[PDB]
Amino acid sequence: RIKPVFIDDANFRRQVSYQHAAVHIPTDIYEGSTIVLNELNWTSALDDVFKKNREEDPSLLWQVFGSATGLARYYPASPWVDNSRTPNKIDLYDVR
Amino acid sequence: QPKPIGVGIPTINLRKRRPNVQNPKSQEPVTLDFLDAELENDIKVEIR
Amino acid sequence: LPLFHIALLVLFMVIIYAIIGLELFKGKMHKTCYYIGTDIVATVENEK
Amino acid sequence: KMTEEECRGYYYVYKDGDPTQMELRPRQWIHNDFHFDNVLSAMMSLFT
Ligand SMILES: CCCCCCCCCCCCCCCCCC(=O)OC[C@H](COP(=O)(O)OCCN)OC(=O)CCCCCCCCCCCCCCCCC
Repeated sequence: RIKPVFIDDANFRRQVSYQHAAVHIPTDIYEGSTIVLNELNWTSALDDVFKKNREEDPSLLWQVFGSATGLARYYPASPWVDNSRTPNKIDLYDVR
Repeated sequence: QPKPIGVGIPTINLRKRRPNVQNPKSQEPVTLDFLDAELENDIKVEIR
Repeated sequence: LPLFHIALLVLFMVIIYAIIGLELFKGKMHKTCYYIGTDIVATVENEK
Repeated sequence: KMTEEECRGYYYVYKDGDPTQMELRPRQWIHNDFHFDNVLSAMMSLFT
């Protein structure tokens, strides 16, 4: 895992980290799968284009890659709105 | 406006709602036609 | 046919126990716990 | 989920078979309490 620093921002009214991308995996998709781990391995080369896109157009909002395995890798990183077990409201978001 | 588009009349059954089961919310877009955002003549239809 | 007296006994014993339980238990098992303000019956994992 | 490598993570259970009232449970690979893996266990299962 990665623990980010999460400065606060305008143009996103939330705490956002321009260092890396965040990854969303649907709640009922085990990460740890061989499909999922082979995905987080090659999608790791996206963060440099995410960073370059944002460096050339500082007025950019979310940039996302939605995978056909259920993953969503977005930039900039930012904690999700709903965690499945943190509170009591299960998040039902699937990119597909 | 930033609110969802409403369809029909909203009615729920309050005697069949567990307190802690996390209702689903929404996935629809805010699709508001042009003739439902203003008052509609015959000229606005042909402009549209 | 030798079982004509055991049948006549099981019958009149089931009748007596039905009449006794009809007197001590009639109408006592109609309350249960629901969630407050709902018609959902509130049980546990493998409770009935 | 059919094999043990798959039966990992969380999953949804629906209360009273209602798709709009779900809750999260961890999924786990469970063994039956009475099984036939060795002869002592099979003898116990057949005793019951
Ligand atoms: C051909 C061979 C000849 C040799 C024969 C010897 C005589 C045998 C006569 C006894 C009859 C035994 C039949 C009972 C079925 C066997 C039950 C058994 O084996 O269970 C083993 C049990 C394993 O269960 P498992 O699910 O694997 O547990 C996992 C977590 N521990 O793990 C256990 O701990 C179970 C403990 C078993 C306790 C058995 C006690 C029985 C005592 C009987 C006395 C009462 C009978 C009196 C007379 C009856 C009528 C005449």
